[PDB]
Amino acid sequence: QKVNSNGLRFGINKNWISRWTANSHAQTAKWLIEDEKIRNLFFVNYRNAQVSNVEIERTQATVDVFVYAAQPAFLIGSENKNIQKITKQIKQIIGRTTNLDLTINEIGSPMLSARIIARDLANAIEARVPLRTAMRQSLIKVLKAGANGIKVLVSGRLNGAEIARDKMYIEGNMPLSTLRADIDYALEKAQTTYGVIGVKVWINRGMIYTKGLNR
Amino acid sequence: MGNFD
Amino acid sequence: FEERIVKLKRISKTTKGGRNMRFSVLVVVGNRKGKIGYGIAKALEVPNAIKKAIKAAHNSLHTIEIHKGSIYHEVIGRSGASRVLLKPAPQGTGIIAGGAIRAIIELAGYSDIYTKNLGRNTPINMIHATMDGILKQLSPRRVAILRNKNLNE
Amino acid sequence: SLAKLGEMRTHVGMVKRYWNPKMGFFIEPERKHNNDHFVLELQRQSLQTAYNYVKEVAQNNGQILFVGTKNDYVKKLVNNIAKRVDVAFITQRWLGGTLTNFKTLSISINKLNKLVEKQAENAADLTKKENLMLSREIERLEKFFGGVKSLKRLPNLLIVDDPVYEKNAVAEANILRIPVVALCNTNTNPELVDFIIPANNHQPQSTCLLMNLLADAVAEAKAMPTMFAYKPDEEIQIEI
RNA sequence: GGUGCAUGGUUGUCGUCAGCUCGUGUCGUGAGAUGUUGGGUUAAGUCCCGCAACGAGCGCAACCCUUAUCGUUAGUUACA
RNA sequence: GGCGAAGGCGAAAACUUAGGCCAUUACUGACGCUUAGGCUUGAAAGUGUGGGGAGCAAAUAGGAUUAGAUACCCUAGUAGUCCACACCGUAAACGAUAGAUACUAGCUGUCGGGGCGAUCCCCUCGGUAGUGAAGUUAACACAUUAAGUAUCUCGCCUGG
RNA sequence: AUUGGGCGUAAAGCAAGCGCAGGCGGAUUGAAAAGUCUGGUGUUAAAGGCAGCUGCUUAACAGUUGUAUGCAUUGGAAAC
Repeated sequence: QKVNSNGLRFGINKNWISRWTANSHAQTAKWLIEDEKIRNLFFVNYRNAQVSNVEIERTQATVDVFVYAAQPAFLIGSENKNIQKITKQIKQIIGRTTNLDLTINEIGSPMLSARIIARDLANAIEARVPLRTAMRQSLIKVLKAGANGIKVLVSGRLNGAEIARDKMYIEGNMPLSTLRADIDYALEKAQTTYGVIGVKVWINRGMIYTKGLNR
Repeated sequence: MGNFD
Repeated sequence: FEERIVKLKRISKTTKGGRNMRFSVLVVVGNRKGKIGYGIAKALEVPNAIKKAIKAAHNSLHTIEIHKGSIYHEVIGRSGASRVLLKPAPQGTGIIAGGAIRAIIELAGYSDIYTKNLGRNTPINMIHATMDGILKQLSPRRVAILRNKNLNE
Repeated sequence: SLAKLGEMRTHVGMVKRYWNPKMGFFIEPERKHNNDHFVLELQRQSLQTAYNYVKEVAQNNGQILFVGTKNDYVKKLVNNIAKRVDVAFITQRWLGGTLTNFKTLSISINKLNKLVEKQAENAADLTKKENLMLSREIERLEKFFGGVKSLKRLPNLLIVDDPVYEKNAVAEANILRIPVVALCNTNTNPELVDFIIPANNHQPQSTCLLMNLLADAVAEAKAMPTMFAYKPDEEIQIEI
């Protein structure tokens, strides 16, 4: 019905995640067709570390994966027993085309990033959690960080079949008249034996001064 | 309520 | 306090498109020491309505007498032709009343009373009939003072 | 003396043929003027009882509120008096939802104080629009609920010129068992109000001296110099 | 390959519309009403007035980019 | 606004009559009320007996037009419609609101008597409404003129 | 539906009136005590209601004891 929240304020007022440029229709086609897959496969299996995002920097046959993990201890493990297979699998998924040069750094305030929240909610959905209890736990976690208004919506069944109940949430400051609100939005499609469930999280990150232009 | 308490 | 829910009703409003439900829950809070309240809550989430009704009943507690866990006189309550029988009973005999009536009398900290639930017995009607049958109770000493002659009658 | 009959030469009659028969004990037989006249002796006794009662309760610093919402004259007098002495007063009408809950007043006064300190620390550094708007809401809210910011407890007694004229507020006082004094004219119920004061408001002298006497009672109850407690000087004021 | 009343998303849509609501209080014995209601004032539930309504969210106006006026760094392969 | 128990009722002149209120220090001193049944009255329309043909109008018919018509729009037109007598003995005959009895805040109305006195201002005694109190009905609302309170009386009602 | 119903809007007041028998009952005085309750006696069976006890190797079954309203007769009640 409406345009994506991350397709309106992102790209003209919000910092990008994938930042790369080179000659088009020659090699950047492979870049575009490969970076999305590697980013998705990072989240597919490595949910233990609860990484937030990886910034991709593809400029003249080099890539710099800016890894941000809330709990990089899973990646570190013991005597770096996990980074070896991580490096080897990124090498396999990237081939001999470009350098890897992965980095390790802790991300500040990952709670405001709904991507990890969407990942946890999808894990809960595929773990057969009560919906109300999951929503209450998400509310507890977000109020622990003291964030702004949060909207957690669900599309699909309610642990049943042939949906026949009502649901409607509008909570918290979500201003659209002002373009200085800085609200992010994440969506995740979790799978269960009865179908697919779409969890949507809108998170307001609060107003800050001198915004309206991308940093 | 004659007295105050 | 027991916080036992006594009723849950599926209600809704009609629009030109869909139908917006606001199903309600009615609960009673009673410590069995003489503080009784009833609260209703209309919401969209069952636990939310439950907690709202619980809090409303907690703030709506009203004091009642505790005299040997029984009324010292017979009385016939009535709330719109919905009459309730309140005939005092001996101790150690057993409670003979309706499920809502038994819940009300137990949460009130009372003993066995010969009752009967006739007339319109809608849950709210039952609550009204019971409260009318219990709000008119007095104190025998006070009733004695309210007359020229004192007899503790 | 207190509640003397010297000022009670124009003190009877407020309305005609709009009366409650349940108020007949506090009044004297009617005249051709059809004004509902008041007995000046039972009124004096009730005034003395109310005076000593409020003196006793406010000597222990009981919370007292003022509600005077007449057109211009009694309202202006209440404003001047309640501004002269540091007392609580609400000279405007009642929209409800305030007296019922202290929680409905705590947040209100917190926001009021926050806006006051913001305007004290703001010097049009933001745009003029926001500063002017904030000052406008401050003035608007303080014009009704702005005369009372010194209370930290529940009210204990209320003063109203006419309960039916402010029945909503009376309802807000009916939930609590606190007493209340009122200048009942002829059409009130002596069960929702504890203190019955048979008096009129069609004359300036009656209502003005009643309000001033109550104000002096409250002031002297707070260990303050006496102004009008036994003075025979009848101050002359006309409705204007 | 069927399965879009098993579905996620997606779309134009009433509509760029101002309606839709959260809590608290009052009243009803409940469906609920008071806001959401009336006079002004706007594209507008923007506000005022009266006002059992009170605070708050939602859409709104300001926060984005061209245009008019000027200043500024500012130069060709522009001015010449 | 009124009369009469409910129908129903207005140009006037007259004929006999009741009922209706008020006070009644005068009169019997219990003679009171209701009441199965029976009886009386009982709108409008219809039936039979002669005027009747002013109008209206049933039976209709014509035109119009309905994909539509024993109707709709208009016209020609029929017993009846009015008067006197027998057969209506019937209805939202409803105040959708049984009768009678006595009592129960208060404000604004109407008139007749009573007075003050010019009617006019006022109130008393009776018919007559509205606002509105308690109380009650689920509410509507009734609201001392109740759809209130209680008693007597019959009649009715127990899913359609 | 005599405890234990209503008859305006759910079905529930004949169209209304006279209206007999009959029903109800305005205060008080006298009597009968006619109705009423009480007091005495008797009538009220067997089984069986009620409770104590009894043989039922507790238990079904049955038996003892007193006991279930009510009626006749006799002395009253003045409240109805």
